[PDB]
Amino acid sequence: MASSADLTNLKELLSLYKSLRFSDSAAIEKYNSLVEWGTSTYWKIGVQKV
Amino acid sequence: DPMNSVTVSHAPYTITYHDDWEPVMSQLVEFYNEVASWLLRDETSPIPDKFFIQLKQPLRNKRVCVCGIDPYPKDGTGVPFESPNFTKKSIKEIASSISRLTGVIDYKGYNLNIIDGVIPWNYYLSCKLGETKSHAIYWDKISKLLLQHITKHVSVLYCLGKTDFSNIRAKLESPVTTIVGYHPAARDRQFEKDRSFEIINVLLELDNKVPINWAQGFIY
DNA sequence: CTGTATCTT
DNA sequence: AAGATAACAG
Ligand SMILES: O=c1cc[nH]c(=O)[nH]1
Repeated sequence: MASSADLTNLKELLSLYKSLRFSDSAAIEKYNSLVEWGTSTYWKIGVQKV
Repeated sequence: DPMNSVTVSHAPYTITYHDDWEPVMSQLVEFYNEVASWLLRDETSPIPDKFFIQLKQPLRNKRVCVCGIDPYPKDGTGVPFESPNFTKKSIKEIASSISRLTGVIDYKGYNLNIIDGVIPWNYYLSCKLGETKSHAIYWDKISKLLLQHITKHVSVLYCLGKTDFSNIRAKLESPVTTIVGYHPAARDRQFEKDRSFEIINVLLELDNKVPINWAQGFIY
């Protein structure tokens, strides 16, 4: 039901983990917000906030 | 050679296991002795010789646990979801979903227990014949002991059923990546919309692990 | 008909 | 905890 939108979010999180440059503040915001979302939704995930 | 035994009062008398399970076998024996008489009053799915066969699996090569509630109300084999026939609702839905995901369209069956990376698990190890969840009261403390043990080893835990697993975190000390989806036998058509198998592979990449190859599950 | 979980009172 | 609910196979 909601697992498609969960997938979409996780994909984007993974896309950002890969693309992300520390110099880009908007990416870090988006990424950190996805890591929070991901962490609280699945309890624990393999990546950290930066 | 990796396969130790241990003994218990009531049927099935011996339990064989693999070294990976050694830490839990003491409390398991203690616990199984306190309840076995009671649960054995009922005919069960699976039969008692099969309650523990999943203990012969190693854990150290496992990164995903796929966890159901309890055995099929009828004709459980002791391997979660396994239907030697390919007649049970639940493995059929799971097989469809993998089909959509992978492109494999011709298959005879599907089995979650022949997949590198994966341990299929049932939270409760038996039910009275024909009655889902009938033995939850007996398995309870044992269920919690084994799941906690399993989750020390794997990266991802995928629980099949919103009703029985919405409170699953309370069940475990120690956080582990945990996804709770609709059960395949849900009575609307909710498992057809579940994306959880993809979702596991994405989660696995995020923990720097190899994706599960779900195609390995098909029986041709 | 019965056999195979979810959600809201 | 109790009741209403859905759909599909057999
Ligand atoms: O083994 C099984 C079979 C059906 N449903 C489950 O949750 N587990």
